[PDB]
Amino acid sequence: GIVEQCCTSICSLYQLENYCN
Amino acid sequence: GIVEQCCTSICSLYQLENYCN
Amino acid sequence: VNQHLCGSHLVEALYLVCGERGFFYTP
Amino acid sequence: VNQHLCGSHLVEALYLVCGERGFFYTP
Repeated sequence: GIVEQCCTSICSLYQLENYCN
Repeated sequence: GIVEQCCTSICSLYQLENYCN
Repeated sequence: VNQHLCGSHLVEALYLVCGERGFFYTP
Repeated sequence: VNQHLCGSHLVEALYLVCGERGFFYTP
Protein backbone atom coordinates (compact mmCIF):
# COMPACT_ATOMS: atom_id res chain seq x y z
CA GLY A 1 0.00 0.00 0.00
CA ILE A 2 0.92 3.66 0.33
CA VAL A 3 3.31 3.06 3.26
CA GLU A 4 5.39 0.44 1.40
CA GLN A 5 5.35 2.56 -1.75
CA CYS A 6 6.01 6.06 -0.40
CA CYS A 7 7.49 5.60 3.09
CA THR A 8 9.56 2.38 2.90
CA SER A 9 10.35 3.04 -0.77
CA ILE A 10 10.27 6.31 -2.68
CA CYS A 11 7.20 7.08 -4.72
CA SER A 12 6.52 9.32 -7.75
CA LEU A 13 3.83 11.95 -8.19
CA TYR A 14 1.89 9.55 -10.41
CA GLN A 15 2.01 6.78 -7.76
CA LEU A 16 1.03 9.10 -5.04
CA GLU A 17 -1.99 10.41 -7.02
CA ASN A 18 -3.17 6.70 -7.17
CA TYR A 19 -3.96 7.15 -3.50
CA CYS A 20 -6.03 10.29 -3.69
CA ASN A 21 -9.83 9.80 -3.28
CA GLY B 1 9.51 33.66 -3.73
CA ILE B 2 9.11 29.98 -2.95
CA VAL B 3 9.88 30.42 0.78
CA GLU B 4 7.17 33.07 1.31
CA GLN B 5 4.72 31.08 -0.79
CA CYS B 6 5.28 27.51 0.44
CA CYS B 7 7.05 27.82 3.81
CA THR B 8 5.66 31.00 5.42
CA SER B 9 2.31 30.47 3.68
CA ILE B 10 0.82 27.27 2.28
CA CYS B 11 1.17 26.64 -1.41
CA SER B 12 -0.79 24.53 -3.93
CA LEU B 13 0.53 21.96 -6.39
CA TYR B 14 0.08 24.48 -9.21
CA GLN B 15 2.10 27.15 -7.34
CA LEU B 16 4.79 24.74 -6.46
CA GLU B 17 5.15 23.57 -10.10
CA ASN B 18 5.84 27.30 -10.96
CA TYR B 19 9.18 26.72 -9.28
CA CYS B 20 10.28 23.63 -11.12
CA ASN B 21 13.01 24.17 -13.78
CA VAL C 1 17.56 15.14 1.55
CA ASN C 2 15.16 12.44 2.66
CA GLN C 3 12.88 11.46 -0.17
CA HIS C 4 10.79 9.07 1.91
CA LEU C 5 7.30 10.23 2.80
CA CYS C 6 6.23 8.88 6.21
CA GLY C 7 3.58 9.76 8.73
CA SER C 8 2.57 13.41 8.85
CA HIS C 9 4.83 14.11 5.86
CA LEU C 10 2.90 11.61 3.84
CA VAL C 11 -0.34 13.32 4.87
CA GLU C 12 1.05 16.71 3.71
CA ALA C 13 2.15 15.16 0.40
CA LEU C 14 -1.39 13.91 -0.15
CA TYR C 15 -2.77 17.37 0.89
CA LEU C 16 -0.45 18.85 -1.72
CA VAL C 17 -1.07 16.55 -4.64
CA CYS C 18 -4.66 15.52 -4.08
CA GLY C 19 -5.86 19.06 -3.85
CA GLU C 20 -9.66 19.29 -4.02
CA ARG C 21 -9.90 15.56 -4.69
CA GLY C 22 -9.22 14.87 -1.07
CA PHE C 23 -7.93 11.66 0.37
CA PHE C 24 -8.41 9.09 3.17
CA TYR C 25 -8.25 9.74 5.96
CA THR C 26 -9.58 13.15 6.58
CA PRO C 27 -12.64 12.76 8.88
CA VAL D 1 -0.68 18.16 10.27
CA ASN D 2 1.75 20.86 9.22
CA GLN D 3 1.02 21.99 5.70
CA HIS D 4 3.99 24.33 5.49
CA LEU D 5 6.87 23.20 3.31
CA CYS D 6 10.21 24.45 4.68
CA GLY D 7 13.82 23.52 4.19
CA SER D 8 14.49 19.89 3.35
CA HIS D 9 10.73 19.26 3.18
CA LEU D 10 10.43 21.87 0.50
CA VAL D 11 13.25 20.18 -1.41
CA GLU D 12 11.42 16.81 -1.20
CA ALA D 13 8.18 18.46 -2.38
CA LEU D 14 10.02 19.80 -5.43
CA TYR D 15 11.63 16.32 -5.96
CA LEU D 16 8.12 14.90 -5.87
CA VAL D 17 6.29 17.33 -8.11
CA CYS D 18 9.02 18.40 -10.49
CA GLY D 19 9.89 14.87 -11.42
CA GLU D 20 12.16 14.71 -14.48
CA ARG D 21 11.86 18.47 -14.94
CA GLY D 22 14.24 19.02 -12.11
CA PHE D 23 14.60 22.14 -10.07
CA PHE D 24 17.12 24.61 -8.58
CA TYR D 25 19.16 23.86 -6.71
CA THR D 26 20.43 20.45 -7.48
CA PRO D 27 24.15 20.80 -8.38
